[PDB]
Amino acid sequence: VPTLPLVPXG
Amino acid sequence: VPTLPLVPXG
Amino acid sequence: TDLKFRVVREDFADAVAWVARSLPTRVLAGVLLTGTDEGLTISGFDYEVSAEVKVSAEIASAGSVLVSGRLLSDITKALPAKPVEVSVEGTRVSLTCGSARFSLPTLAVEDYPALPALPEETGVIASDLFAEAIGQVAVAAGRDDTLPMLTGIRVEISGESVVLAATDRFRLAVRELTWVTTAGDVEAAVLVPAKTLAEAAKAGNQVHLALGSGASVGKDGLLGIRSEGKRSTTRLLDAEFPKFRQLLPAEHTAVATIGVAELTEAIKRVALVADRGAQIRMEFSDDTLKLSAGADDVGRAEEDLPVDFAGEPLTIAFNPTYLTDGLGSLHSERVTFGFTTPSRPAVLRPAGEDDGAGGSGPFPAAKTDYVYLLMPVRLP
Amino acid sequence: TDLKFRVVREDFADAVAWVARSLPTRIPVLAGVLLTGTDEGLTISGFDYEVSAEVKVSAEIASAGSVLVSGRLLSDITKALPAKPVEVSVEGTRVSLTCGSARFSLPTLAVEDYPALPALPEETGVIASDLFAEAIGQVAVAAGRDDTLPMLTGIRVEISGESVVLAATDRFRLAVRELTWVTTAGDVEAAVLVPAKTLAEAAKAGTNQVHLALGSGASVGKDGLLGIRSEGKRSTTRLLDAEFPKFRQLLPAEHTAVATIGVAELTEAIKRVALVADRGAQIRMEFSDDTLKLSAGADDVGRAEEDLPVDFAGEPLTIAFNPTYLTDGLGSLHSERVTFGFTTPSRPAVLRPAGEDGGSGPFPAAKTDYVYLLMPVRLP
Ligand code: NA
Repeated sequence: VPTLPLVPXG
Repeated sequence: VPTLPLVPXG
Repeated sequence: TDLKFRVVREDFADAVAWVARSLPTRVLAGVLLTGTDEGLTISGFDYEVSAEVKVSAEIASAGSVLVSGRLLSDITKALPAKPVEVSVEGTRVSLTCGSARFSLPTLAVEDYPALPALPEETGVIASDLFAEAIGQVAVAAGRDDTLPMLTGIRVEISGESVVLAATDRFRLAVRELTWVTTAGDVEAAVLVPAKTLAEAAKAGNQVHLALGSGASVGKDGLLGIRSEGKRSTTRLLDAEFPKFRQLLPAEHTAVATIGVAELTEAIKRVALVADRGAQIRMEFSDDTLKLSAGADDVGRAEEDLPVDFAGEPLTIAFNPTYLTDGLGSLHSERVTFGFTTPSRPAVLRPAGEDDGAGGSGPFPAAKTDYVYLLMPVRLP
Repeated sequence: TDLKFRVVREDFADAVAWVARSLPTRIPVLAGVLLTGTDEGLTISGFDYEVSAEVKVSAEIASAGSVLVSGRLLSDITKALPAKPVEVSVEGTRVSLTCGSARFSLPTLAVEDYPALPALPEETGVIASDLFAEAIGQVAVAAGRDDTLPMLTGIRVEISGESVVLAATDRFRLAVRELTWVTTAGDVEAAVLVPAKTLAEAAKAGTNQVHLALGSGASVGKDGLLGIRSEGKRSTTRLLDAEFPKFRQLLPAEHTAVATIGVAELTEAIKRVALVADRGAQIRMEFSDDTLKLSAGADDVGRAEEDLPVDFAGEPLTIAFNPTYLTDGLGSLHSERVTFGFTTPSRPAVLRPAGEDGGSGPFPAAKTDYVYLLMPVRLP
């Protein structure tokens, strides 16, 4: 369950 | 909080 | 031989939802699909309750299969407005309906108990009457299994006369009615699990009740219920019901008649401030009913209502929920209360058109087909 | 001076209900509701240091003053009052509330620790209320609901003159809604973070234009408060002091595949197939030619697949999603069709509303006011 590539955050 | 006079039961 | 049929989706989903309604919480999980000569039989069982429904269906291959109940129900509810083809292969059952396609695992039919035979038919009653009378008394049944005898609805039959009774020690509900006997007058009494029966009754043709005939009534220990295309059984309770009739007062020292809706709404209003909803106070005197509840830490409430009252002034208290349960089960425009002392049972009955007034009494009890008998609580 | 007034029941009950919304679950004085009768009418307010709500209602003030009363109890009482004028009178430590034949006596709470409402910041701009409710409803669905990551529990509000952009994310989806408002003060360039649960509730309650108060000049946000002003209503919300992640870079400039299909049909088909998905974990989407094949399943529960015609351009693609995140997004488009923008099975999918309406690609991102960006799940 990968996250959105939010930076930071994932 | 009495019960009804059921016999038996009250 | 592998089962395969087309069926109308509404008919199929309706049948499944009815059978799945009477399904155990946790192999008996599955419901049983069976294709025959006449059509498709759908059923479920858990040793306590059985339910079987027949539906029209173009059977394309005879057979039967055990499939997961809750799942089959959810799936059938969700299907589009197109016909449903079901087909059995190996340990999988396929279900297609338009664009959608389902493949469920089959369950081990080997261990699945056969449905019990329904007892011989005893009588027949109209559906709407049956639903009303069960609904009316079920509200008083006990719900606690440590006292099994209180978790049933008592069904006393005497010829064409049927008496229904239930109690939880705090209220007692009794409903008399008349039916048609199919196998000669009989005289017996059984005790049927309240929750089950109330569910059966809440589910328009006619209701055939089967308990056997002659002196073999209740000997199967089963209540059979049959309507068009629908068959069900319920294990009876062999617990001993208390003697209830002697609790119905022959006379009252005071009587009150008032509108049900007006009283119910005022009770629910006043009880908003009552501690734990433990009690509401009713003060009758002259031409007025004063309800009151609460204390000065949370808040007090009172409300006056015009009432048709006869007898000496009386202040009596009740559990507000038990009171509105009774009021809401009367199904009449007005209620007549029959009282004696503040610490003895109160009769609630549908008012007739004679009810309202004058006199000092005592007042003979009315004959009604329905009565709800409520124990007061003690005022502080 | 002792407060005393008469008020129309519906006006009173609505206003109290509205205030009691933003009232805290449990210092016990904070769940009090403040009634103040002025020369102009009745003010009803509530505050809990985080959120404040004040509503002004018409009333007949016989005697000016204020009183604090338990907010929940007052709301319950007012919802259940009969069709009669309400009369409220403070007499000592009690507040009396009469309505027709009903009389309530409630204890008064203590003011000595009851905090004054905060002043709203200066006005910043005005949005029509129906637009405000839609936009806020759209982005709020993506907000995080875990207080241990506070930055995620806000709605990001960025202001650039006449343009306003709302964003929210919980790391799995991102919702971005752009809109136009009419500025009231000077032209403004700032960004703020507002608790999403609060703001969505205020918007969902309704108004009939909404005045937003964030301040003006370069001092926007300095009060640390979002004010919302409406006809007769004033509320404040503590801003979140947390850095928001840089979301704009996640919006792809182009796609290697796009797909267009009816929202309603897709949503129905998703829900149907997901019935067999283990713990509702994932639904599989296979795009190819003019067909979308959905699938889901589990080893011991069963499999499902369903075909839907689709408008699809690009190379065949199989991508999987959390069914609920997916329908959450579909449900928040508010359009007939949806357009999906894809790259790979491991990268975010773009959901934008399509309107009524080729080649090999890549395909330029559509320009829309609203977008829902959804992260895929890994295929097993
Ligand atoms: Na009396």
